[PDB]
Amino acid sequence: IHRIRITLTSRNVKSLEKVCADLIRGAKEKNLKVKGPVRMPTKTLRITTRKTPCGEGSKTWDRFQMRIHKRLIDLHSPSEIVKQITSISIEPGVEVEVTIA
Amino acid sequence: DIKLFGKWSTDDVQINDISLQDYIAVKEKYAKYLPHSAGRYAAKRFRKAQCPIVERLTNSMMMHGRNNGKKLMTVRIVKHAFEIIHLLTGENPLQVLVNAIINSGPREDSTRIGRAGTVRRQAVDVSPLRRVNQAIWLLCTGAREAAFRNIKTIAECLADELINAAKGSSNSYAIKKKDELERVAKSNR
Amino acid sequence: TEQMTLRGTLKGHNGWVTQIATTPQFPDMILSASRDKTIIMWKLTRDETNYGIPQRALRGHSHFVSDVVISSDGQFALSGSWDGTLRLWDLTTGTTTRRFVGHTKDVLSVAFSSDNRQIVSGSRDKTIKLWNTLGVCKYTVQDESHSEWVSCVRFSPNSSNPIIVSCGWDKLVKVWNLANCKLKTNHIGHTGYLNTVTVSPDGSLCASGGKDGQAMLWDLNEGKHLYTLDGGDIINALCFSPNRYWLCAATGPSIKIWDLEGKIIVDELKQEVISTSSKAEPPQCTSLAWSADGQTLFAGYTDNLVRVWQVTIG
Amino acid sequence: GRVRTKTVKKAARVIIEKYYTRLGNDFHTNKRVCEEIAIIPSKKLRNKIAGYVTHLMKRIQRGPVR
Amino acid sequence: QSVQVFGRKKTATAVAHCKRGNGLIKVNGRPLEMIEPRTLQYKLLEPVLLLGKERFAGVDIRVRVKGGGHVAQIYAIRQSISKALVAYYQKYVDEASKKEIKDILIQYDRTLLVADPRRCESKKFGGPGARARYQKSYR
Amino acid sequence: VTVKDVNQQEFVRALAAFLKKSGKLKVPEWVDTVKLAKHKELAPYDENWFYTRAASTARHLYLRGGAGVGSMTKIYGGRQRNGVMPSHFSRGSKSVARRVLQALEGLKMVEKDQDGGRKLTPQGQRDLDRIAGQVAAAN
Amino acid sequence: VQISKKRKFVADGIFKAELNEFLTRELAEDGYSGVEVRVTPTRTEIIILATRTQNVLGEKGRRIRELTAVVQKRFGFPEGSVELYAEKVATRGLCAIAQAESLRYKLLGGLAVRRACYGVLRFIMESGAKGCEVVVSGKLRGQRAKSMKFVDGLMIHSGDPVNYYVDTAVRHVLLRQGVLGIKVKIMLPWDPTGKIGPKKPLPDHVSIVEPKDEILPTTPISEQK
RNA sequence: UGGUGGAGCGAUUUGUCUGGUUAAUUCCGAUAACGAACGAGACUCUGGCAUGCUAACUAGUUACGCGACCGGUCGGCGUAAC
Repeated sequence: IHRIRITLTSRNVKSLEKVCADLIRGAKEKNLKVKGPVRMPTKTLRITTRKTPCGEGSKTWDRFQMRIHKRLIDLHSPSEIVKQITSISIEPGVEVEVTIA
Repeated sequence: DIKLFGKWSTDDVQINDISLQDYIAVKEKYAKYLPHSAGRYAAKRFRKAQCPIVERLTNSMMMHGRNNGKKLMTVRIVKHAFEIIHLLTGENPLQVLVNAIINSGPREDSTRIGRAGTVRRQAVDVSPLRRVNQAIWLLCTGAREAAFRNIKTIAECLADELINAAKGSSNSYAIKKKDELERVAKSNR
Repeated sequence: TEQMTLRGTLKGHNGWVTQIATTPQFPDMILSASRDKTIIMWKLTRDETNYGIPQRALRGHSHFVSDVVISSDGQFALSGSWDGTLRLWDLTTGTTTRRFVGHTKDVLSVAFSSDNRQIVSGSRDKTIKLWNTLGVCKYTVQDESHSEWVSCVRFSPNSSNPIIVSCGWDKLVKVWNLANCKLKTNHIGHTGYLNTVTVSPDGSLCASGGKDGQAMLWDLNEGKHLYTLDGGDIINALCFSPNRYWLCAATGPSIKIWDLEGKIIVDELKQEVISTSSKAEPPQCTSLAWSADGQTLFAGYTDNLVRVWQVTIG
Repeated sequence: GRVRTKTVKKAARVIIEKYYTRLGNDFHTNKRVCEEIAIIPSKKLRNKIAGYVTHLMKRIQRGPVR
Repeated sequence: QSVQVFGRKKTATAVAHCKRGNGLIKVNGRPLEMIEPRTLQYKLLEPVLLLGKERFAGVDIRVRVKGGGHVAQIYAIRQSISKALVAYYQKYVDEASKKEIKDILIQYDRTLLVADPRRCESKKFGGPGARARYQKSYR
Repeated sequence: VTVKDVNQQEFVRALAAFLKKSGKLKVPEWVDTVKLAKHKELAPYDENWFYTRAASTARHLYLRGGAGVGSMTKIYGGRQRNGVMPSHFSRGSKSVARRVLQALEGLKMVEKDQDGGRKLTPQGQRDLDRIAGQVAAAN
Repeated sequence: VQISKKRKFVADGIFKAELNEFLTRELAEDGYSGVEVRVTPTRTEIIILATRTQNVLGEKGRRIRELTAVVQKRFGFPEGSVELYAEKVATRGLCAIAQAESLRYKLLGGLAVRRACYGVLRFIMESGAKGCEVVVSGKLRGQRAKSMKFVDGLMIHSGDPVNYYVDTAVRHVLLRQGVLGIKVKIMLPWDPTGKIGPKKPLPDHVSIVEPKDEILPTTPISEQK
């Protein structure tokens, strides 16, 4: 029951905000002590490569960005309740990692 | 009251010609403690007219490749120069600066109308802003150039240049170039 | 005999003066809201050089603060803003005491109960919100509340059955009961969206005005039409004189002061002597407030100026 | 320079001749009613329409717009 | 009893904490006169000379500076001090006194209250800087 | 009066003079010969540089705690000029920083931290704050 | 030991990409439209969207549990952690890839380029697309490379909307003379609140609700409740 | 750049324009054309503002306690309002 934390990590913002909000309101209605979403610095993966395969042109470059948005929600609740509240909330395009102490 | 480097007053300074009276800023409402303002005075047209003339001097001082963004050093060059000026002549340096810019500004320039290779120029009038621009540019190039490879420093070279320029001495680079530009306008007409 | 004269013009706010609020307790203190997201408290020095001086400015209401009102004691203040939240201010120090966070869209009007224990607030939500003192939402009415926006909501100050009045942009002036929240009257006279509804100082007459520019008088005791007062342009504000027994509305560039036994033109307030900005449209009068003693009128204009109109008796 | 495109013009016009009685002279009221009136794609587009609606509502009193 | 505001230039940020006291002036625990770029010492003395020490009498301000470069920090701290004073003379004094301060500060230099918004522009491929391009050789 | 209240240039010269006068600072055998970094072209001009470096090191360790040999090597770094190759940031000498910290440990002015770094001792804080006292007194 | 979030999200990207490339080269003949992968620590499910599922399953669901044994043997996750599901495509007309594959396998049937491409246009416009663009390039006739573009309805080229309003497919057809390039571009319908097409409208579109005819009252009357 | 209409046996042309106006075939207004479609614009990402909102021992401040050194300095440590 002690200090389970839940790390929600995704590339989409909307889906991550929706699922995390659902976990929070799902926990709040049960009268459980919850520490709110801790938004960490957004990880931006940059790749800059030549457009051309051959290498004859005006030396143009692509700029490929990949965004990683990470949220932490913390609970002071029993593991039995934590298991089912973590079980019910599934979404394609979010990764959830639960840790205790 | 407000005094330049907290030791030079801006009330005892006096403008000669009415033409430049609204194109040399140094006066009651433009009185600043340091040249260094970091304003947006080159944002649009006729905004640099409201730039303090001391700031225009120290900005046009950091010109050549090695000193492009080395303002903090031009401010102390101008500070030392102003002290040298006061020691040599006796009176307010800001008056000497204004006198130098008043004298140094070319009144009639020559414009290119024709083809390239051949020289054919029409003599035309110079705007009060362009007079101030060329005056500052000529003073700095004279200072710079004069002290490039010899022992006297930039500070006392700038002082010497402004002493000569203010009292219209033939030795000043700025006076020689003005004289030549007006003589070329006189040659065309 | 009794004509209005411009005594001075307080200049503080930097935007449209949306609402002015006064109290009988403090006669040297008025509280005016504006479109610079600021509510300024005035010290009425009544000097020759200027009538008032900016004293304290409440800040933090993000978007335009539309309505402002203060309690019976000169200690609290309530406001409703376009950010969609109400703020209850501590007037002494000038800090927010409580935040009501319920509405969705822009809050247009708020009202303070006579006993100072109940709050009613109208928005663009198509709903009225009943808040209590501590600040939790009590009752959100959605039983055909309004088809369009709710422009003005007010209380009826009397010892009789306490009732609230609510006009909207659906042409309806609707009357609710607190603790019951059912309709007694839905009045249908106007032809145009409504801006203001004001109750009498006694608490017997209701005055509704808007785009139509024809102020219509009802009676709360029966629920029937009495008069149709024919105004000029759009009515921005109605207010009853607490002593003189007059009705003062707001035409766009002028303020009309009228008698209720004569039904005649008593006065016309227009301040335009210079013709420098005569090519442009005149500056609109938005807010109307009365002084403590009911001898003076406070007019809020869209040119960022609050004017005082002193009744010069002979 | 900045010229209002056929999109904001067309939209603004049909808004006037549908909800003339709803609109007035103030930009912010027209901006707020334009949200409720039309399903509009973005804030900028709504601001530009609200602005040109304001501009038309000025000159409608001056004379009859074609 | 106290207020806390930030002055910002480029990526420099200087947060001034203003409380009541004996006219104390400290930035990162150091006096103004002991700040490293002494050439621009007057730029820090701008707000205190313009208003006069008498206004600072009943005010202790503690400034902390982070990010940016030397001169940017100087513009952040000198902005922060003035914004802190006007914020304090807004909250715990009449608005008239705040106006009497504001008008003087704005009339001298608008930079003291309003932040310079421009930032270091993004660099593009095909050149060394944001505008400049590499040398283009014909034959 | 505190180290932060005085000028940080004069303070080092005063503390260096104190460290010389004490006459119990273990100077290495190679002070006359060795440079002070990878990127310096000549040996330092002043004969008593070890005392000024020791003084500087103590002052740095006063201003923030938990400073190792690597940090001290990062403090006294500068611009390596590589002839025709462009100039890059080069770090200081590790030995000089280590011998200075060893020599100051010798005075019981600095001691090792449980966390891993080196902090100034209350004896050190006394000496440094005293030196600041008379440096302030000399104006 | 576990890998970083950055490397993990990349790894999932390559997994998706390689799986797609494998599935395309396997189920091209059965009009493989797309794939959807949902991952659960209990067991990860792979969902294949193809034109004719009856075929991709195989004789009594034989081929599906060849494909299952492949991905299990290859990627190295444990057996009983994957079930390859084959769901039917909602509308095969508004899938660029499906139409591109159909055009490729009817061209391999030895049909004229004009009739084949027009057949695909007619079907895509019949299915209910906003507009279609079919391009075929290479040795169409003779020894010189040529290109034939065929367009119908509305087709947008610039801005963000292109990303989520038009879907494209690029396919290589092997002929005896050489190789032909098929480019199929389909603009979808508004489809509010649906799976067919995008939810948000185009950002240059302004929809205005019709006013209700309000009867203006002349005589004042007050209805009592 | 089509559709239908107009002008030429025809290739073709008009629409797609005299004149103002815009960064813009961008608009206004003329009008044998009228209705449209792509590009432009809209759009998406990024900079600049919020002492308003939701939050935070993997971010900090303010206050208090204890300590080190002379009411002051601390990126010396531990709790509470945010």
